[PDB]
Amino acid sequence: EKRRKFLKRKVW
Amino acid sequence: NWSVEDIVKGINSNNLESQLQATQAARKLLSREKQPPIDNIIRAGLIPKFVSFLGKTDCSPIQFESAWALTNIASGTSEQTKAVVDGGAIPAFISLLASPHAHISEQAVWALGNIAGDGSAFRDLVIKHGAIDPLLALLAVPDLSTLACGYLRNLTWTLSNLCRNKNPAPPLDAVEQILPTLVRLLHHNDPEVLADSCWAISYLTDGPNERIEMVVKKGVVPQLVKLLGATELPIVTPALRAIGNIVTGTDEQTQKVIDAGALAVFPSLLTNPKTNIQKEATWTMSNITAGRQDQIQQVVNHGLVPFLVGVLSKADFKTQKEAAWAITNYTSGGTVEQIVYLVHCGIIEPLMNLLSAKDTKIIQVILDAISNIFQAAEKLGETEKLSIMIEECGGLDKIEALQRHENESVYKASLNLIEKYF
Repeated sequence: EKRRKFLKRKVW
Repeated sequence: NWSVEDIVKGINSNNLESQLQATQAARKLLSREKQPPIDNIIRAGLIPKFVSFLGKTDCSPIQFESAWALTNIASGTSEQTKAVVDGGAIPAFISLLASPHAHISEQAVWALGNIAGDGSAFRDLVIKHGAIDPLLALLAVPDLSTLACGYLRNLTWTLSNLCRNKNPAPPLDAVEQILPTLVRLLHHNDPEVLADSCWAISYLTDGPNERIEMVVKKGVVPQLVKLLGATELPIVTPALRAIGNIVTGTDEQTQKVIDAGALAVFPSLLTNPKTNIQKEATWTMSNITAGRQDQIQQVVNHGLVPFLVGVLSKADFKTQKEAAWAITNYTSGGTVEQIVYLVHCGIIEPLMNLLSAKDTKIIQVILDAISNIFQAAEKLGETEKLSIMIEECGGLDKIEALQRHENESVYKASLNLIEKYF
């Protein structure tokens, strides 16, 4: 993820 | 609302105050809600100037403004984050982590979080520059509740990004260094901190069983189950992801999950109105039914087989695929008594109705499950009755149609079923 500042089966 | 030209004019002046005002204008431009002109700022060659400003200990405001601007630039595409990294921003931000101004250190934390969140390469580069030690030093307090809420949230999110991504997974020594603080944060009260800690744990448990073991050794599974029983979806989602990842491992790790009481939460999860929650919970159940026979028995005791029958009868098609997988694992590893119980709960009709789907994989899974149930009946001598059941719900016609399928395995298995039992 990035944020701007404002203001058995291992896989399914 | 300055223009990029005016910003450049001010930043290129030999006046620290004019530079500060131009940098603040750039920050405000990059902080607007609609289409920040990141590419225009980069083309103007402003990143090196911001990076140089990061080191102006004599002027903390310009440090803060340039850190904010660079944070917002690094929040965009991989090319823009790369532009930030190429300016030498990583070591400058790491040096700012120890700033006496809390807002500046927090901004550096945010920027490093964006950089690491770009991908595994930049994550490992941030780690090589020595960020983990100062980051964790920021959290070395007797009570996390004394820290500012936003500061703690940003620290947790950045740490989670350092635990994120694979190919390759984070360095083992870095994971070992971070995990204790992650446990601490996982016992915090703030919902956002809890969500981000659960996401970090989900990242760390996504991989080979050795990583799952590193996590499970810390004793976090009971807390993960407690959070699984939370009301906030942003907490349940990562908690459920982590639990599923863990149960993809060895029988001992799955048993650690079961002993913490996770199954008691699955009546709600398997009926959750959020389709993704239902799918993830059914996938977790499918991996649990692939375990030992006592673990299948524990699934039975918690009354979860009727919930699997329900999910198989009505749910999103992907959830139904996960449920078919769970049934096939159950019937492959389960005893004859457990398979008979499964039949008594009403699995035949939904499993046969699902054979009309335009998906080959679920068809093969369902045929394997049917073969397993038929083997159990053979062991009991009730094959005739089971064939009667499959015929009454219209399933014999479905297998007869599967005879003429475009897949070798499907046609072959349908033929074997109809000739060996029907």
